[PDB]
Amino acid sequence: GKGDRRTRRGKIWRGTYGKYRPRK
Amino acid sequence: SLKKGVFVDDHLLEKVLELNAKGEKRLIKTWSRRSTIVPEMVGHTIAVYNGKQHVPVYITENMVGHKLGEFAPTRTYR
Amino acid sequence: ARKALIEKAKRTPKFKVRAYTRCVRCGRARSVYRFFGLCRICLRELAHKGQLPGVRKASW
Amino acid sequence: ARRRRAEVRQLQPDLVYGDVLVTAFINKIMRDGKKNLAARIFYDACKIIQEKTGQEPLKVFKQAVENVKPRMEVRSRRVGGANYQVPMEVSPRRQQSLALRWLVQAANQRPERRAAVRIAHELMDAAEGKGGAVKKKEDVERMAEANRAYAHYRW
Amino acid sequence: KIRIKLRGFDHKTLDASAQKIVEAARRSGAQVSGPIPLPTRVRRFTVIRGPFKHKDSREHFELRTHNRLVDIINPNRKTIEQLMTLDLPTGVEIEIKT
Amino acid sequence: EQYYGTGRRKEAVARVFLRPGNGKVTVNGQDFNEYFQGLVRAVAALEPLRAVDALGRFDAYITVRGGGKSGQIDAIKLGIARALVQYNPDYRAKLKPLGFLTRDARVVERKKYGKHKARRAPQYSKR
Amino acid sequence: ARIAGVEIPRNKRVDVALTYIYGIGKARAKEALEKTGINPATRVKDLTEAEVVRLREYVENTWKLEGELRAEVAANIKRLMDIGCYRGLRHRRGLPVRGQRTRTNARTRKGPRKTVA
RNA sequence: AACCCCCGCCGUUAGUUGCCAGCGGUUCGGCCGGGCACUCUAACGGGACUGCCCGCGAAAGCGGGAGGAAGGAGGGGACGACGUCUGGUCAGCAUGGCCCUUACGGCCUGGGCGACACACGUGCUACAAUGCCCACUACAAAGCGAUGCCACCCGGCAACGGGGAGCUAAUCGCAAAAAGGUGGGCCCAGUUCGGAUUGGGGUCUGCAACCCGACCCCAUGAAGCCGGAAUCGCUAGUAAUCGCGGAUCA
Ligand SMILES: [Mg+2]
Ligand SMILES: [Mg+2]
Ligand SMILES: [Mg+2]
Ligand SMILES: [Mg+2]
Ligand SMILES: [Mg+2]
Ligand SMILES: [Mg+2]
Ligand SMILES: [Mg+2]
Ligand SMILES: [Mg+2]
Ligand SMILES: [Mg+2]
Ligand SMILES: [Mg+2]
Ligand SMILES: [Mg+2]
Ligand SMILES: [Mg+2]
Ligand SMILES: [Mg+2]
Ligand SMILES: [Mg+2]
Ligand SMILES: [Mg+2]
Ligand SMILES: [Mg+2]
Ligand SMILES: [Mg+2]
Ligand SMILES: [Mg+2]
Ligand SMILES: [Mg+2]
Ligand SMILES: [Mg+2]
Ligand SMILES: [Mg+2]
Ligand SMILES: [Mg+2]
Ligand SMILES: [Mg+2]
Ligand SMILES: [Mg+2]
Ligand SMILES: [Mg+2]
Ligand SMILES: [Mg+2]
Ligand SMILES: [Mg+2]
Ligand SMILES: [Mg+2]
Ligand SMILES: [Mg+2]
Ligand SMILES: [Mg+2]
Ligand SMILES: [Mg+2]
Ligand SMILES: [Mg+2]
Ligand SMILES: [Mg+2]
Ligand SMILES: [Mg+2]
Ligand SMILES: [Mg+2]
Ligand SMILES: [Mg+2]
Ligand SMILES: [Mg+2]
Ligand SMILES: [Mg+2]
Ligand SMILES: [Mg+2]
Ligand SMILES: [Mg+2]
Ligand SMILES: [Mg+2]
Ligand SMILES: [Mg+2]
Ligand SMILES: [Mg+2]
Ligand SMILES: [Mg+2]
Ligand SMILES: [Mg+2]
Ligand SMILES: [Mg+2]
Ligand SMILES: [Mg+2]
Ligand SMILES: [Zn+2]
Repeated sequence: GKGDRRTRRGKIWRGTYGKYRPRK
Repeated sequence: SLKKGVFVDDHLLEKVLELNAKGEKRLIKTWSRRSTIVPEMVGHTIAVYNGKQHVPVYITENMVGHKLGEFAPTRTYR
Repeated sequence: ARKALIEKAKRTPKFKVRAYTRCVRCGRARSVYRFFGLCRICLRELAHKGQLPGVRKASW
Repeated sequence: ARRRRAEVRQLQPDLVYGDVLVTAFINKIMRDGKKNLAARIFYDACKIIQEKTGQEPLKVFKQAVENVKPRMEVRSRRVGGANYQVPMEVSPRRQQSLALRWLVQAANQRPERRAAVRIAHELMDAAEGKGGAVKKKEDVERMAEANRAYAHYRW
Repeated sequence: KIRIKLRGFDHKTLDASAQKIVEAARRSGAQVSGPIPLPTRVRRFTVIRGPFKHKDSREHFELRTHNRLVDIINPNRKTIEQLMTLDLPTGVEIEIKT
Repeated sequence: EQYYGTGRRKEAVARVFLRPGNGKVTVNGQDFNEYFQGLVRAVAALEPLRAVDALGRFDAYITVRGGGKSGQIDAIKLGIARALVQYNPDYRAKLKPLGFLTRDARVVERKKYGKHKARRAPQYSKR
Repeated sequence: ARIAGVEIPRNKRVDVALTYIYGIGKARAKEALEKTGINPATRVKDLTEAEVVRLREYVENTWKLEGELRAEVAANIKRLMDIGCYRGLRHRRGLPVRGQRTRTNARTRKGPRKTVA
């Protein structure tokens, strides 16, 4: 959920991009 | 977690390095608890401060990467 | 600890992060806007005096 | 709600059958404003509706809703002292809201995994009579007729 | 070639002065595109109305910063010297590119 | 020849261009049945046509943008209504009674202070 | 099959299988598959016997785990325990090791509520 | 009440926003020629007043209908009387009286405000199939940024580091908006639900992350199968749900 520190929904809520999401 | 330069206040080594010469004592009051335990720091006695007094905490090769503050409790009920 | 404390925030004779915000009129520390350099309180007094140009009681 | 009778909120007719009742039933399925699923899910059931029975989903739905239309219910009252459960009439507007609610509520009560099949089976059983949603109707209707005694204070 | 930007708080004066330039520059020189009202920059500021424990009913106001635009296409010296002594602002922010 | 009508709803706005032809209609590229795939209310904006029978007699190049997806369909629902009523005065007689010509004032309410969602008050207590 | 030499994930997709292995997670689950050329979707039950050994040999050697892993994690704490550091003393009183809340919550390291008042 | 503001319909002023809508060209991106139509942009206006028809009525006014983008306060905001609570704050500031004055004032280093056998309030994340995961694809508003937001390429699993273009900003950036669409897998399991906890490795800020930051990766995966007595919010674009911004600030 918006709590899993290791996924899409997690990084969306947490305010970070991280590995489990696009970047540069 | 800091990596470029394993910080540790100079006045720590400035005071202990001269000890590394003639292999002198170890008695010395300190305050830089935020400093790391120097790799070459083994076998010494830096009395760390905790807001009340200096803890005569002895060092060993097991306690190295950690900060010198860890081995000086601040909360009085350990 | 109010005057020698607003003086402390002025000299900046030491490290970077140690300097911090402060109100111009009073000396507050929290709720101090950078734009005006003022605390939320006086800012509301002045804004009712019009001593803050362009500012007006917003509503929508 | 003390002033006016408050106008009943009219809803937009179905973009697939044109009846306002269908969409109303859709809304109960809906959740968190995700009205996208409810419509789809409802029609998903309709797909299974014909697969099982030769009947069209439009009539089977109207048959199901009718069989779960409670003619009478019980409402609590204060006789200036004690508190009975007076049996009495039931507004037309209500009979629908309930016949839809219980339908949806009881729909999720089924064991099936996929939601649509639960509403499809429910709608069949409701139109039939053996529906669980129908029980919540048959059951409530009793409560009323049991207390037929306290009907004097019908107000 | 030449361009002018007029940021300002009091849109009342910034509207009339945006007119003044269009009055002179046009009626004494090249073509000048009419005043273009740009999207306004706005800084609101909500703040606890009271001086203490009352985190609500807090008052808030704004600080608009209106923008208006005007362009003189041909730098005719007839308009250049007039638009250099005829003006008279009070709180407008005039700028000029090329 | 042509027709036109604007449609606003929820920051969303739409220009409706009509041109006699098949059932061809596409808003800002992409086939219409592609810019609203999976969405059930898709055929809503097209409803204004079924009133005038001209469902299979007109084409449409539409320009809609701003706001969210669903609100757009309603902007076209009115955009087209303004269209075929434009280059056809007496068509109004049976287009307002059916209800298609209205801006729909419904818009999102501003969040209030001391609240959570302009109306949802915080959890009350006493303990 | 008994892959971890002790653990025995079976009858379900292989990619999720090795997950149930202690010391193996979702990450190494996807890696081990590719690092031995194996279909992730296939079930553990119906699978090539040769592949069984292949997946086993890899993981059982690539990275330590299980009882020795547990004793490793426990050793890293045993040292803290004896070292006399603040980090260890939080394992001592059983309190959290992140300096986090203690006036409330922290139930996970404190166990159920002791109440009394 | 009304005079002010935002949001609804429309007109005038305005053409670096916008559109082959119109023709031409095109490296087929509104990039170029070009125009103010439209959209948008922020200024001034227009419009709605029970004015019109009907029934009641002394009137005020109410009920229904037509026309209208909008009918009796169209929706939202700003604004809160004489006063009451010996309400709140002398710690924002001001101030009468009172007290200290090598000190009840000043400087720093380290500590604490982060303490935990508990209790209450407010809240976040979930117990899942109207769901979770992975890939692809579409639609916002309002905002903030020149020792600041950083396109684009290179290294890295990643947070980040280096090179480096654009930008006193409707011209450049923060910027994928998520839910949703399509596809695919999971098949009712304390599970691909759930991420608390913790071991190890690591990036950034900043003199400095033991006390005491945040973020990334691997591994470890807890309680929790809808919650006792009790109790809260909301009447319409509202509740519910989904995501984005800013102030504060290294
Ligand atoms: Mg970079
Ligand atoms: Mg760590
Ligand atoms: Mg290290
Ligand atoms: Mg020196
Ligand atoms: Mg002083
Ligand atoms: Mg600071
Ligand atoms: Mg909302
Ligand atoms: Mg608590
Ligand atoms: Mg006109
Ligand atoms: Mg052409
Ligand atoms: Mg033409
Ligand atoms: Mg070409
Ligand atoms: Mg062009
Ligand atoms: Mg050309
Ligand atoms: Mg004007
Ligand atoms: Mg009126
Ligand atoms: Mg009248
Ligand atoms: Mg009258
Ligand atoms: Mg008459
Ligand atoms: Mg009279
Ligand atoms: Mg009369
Ligand atoms: Mg009369
Ligand atoms: Mg009336
Ligand atoms: Mg209002
Ligand atoms: Mg008033
Ligand atoms: Mg205690
Ligand atoms: Mg209590
Ligand atoms: Mg994806
Ligand atoms: Mg992609
Ligand atoms: Mg977009
Ligand atoms: Mg700004
Ligand atoms: Mg700066
Ligand atoms: Mg390069
Ligand atoms: Mg790196
Ligand atoms: Mg790469
Ligand atoms: Mg860099
Ligand atoms: Mg380079
Ligand atoms: Mg340069
Ligand atoms: Mg710019
Ligand atoms: Mg730019
Ligand atoms: Mg951008
Ligand atoms: Mg289970
Ligand atoms: Mg299973
Ligand atoms: Mg230092
Ligand atoms: Mg559970
Ligand atoms: Mg309570
Ligand atoms: Mg209400
Ligand atoms: Zn002040």
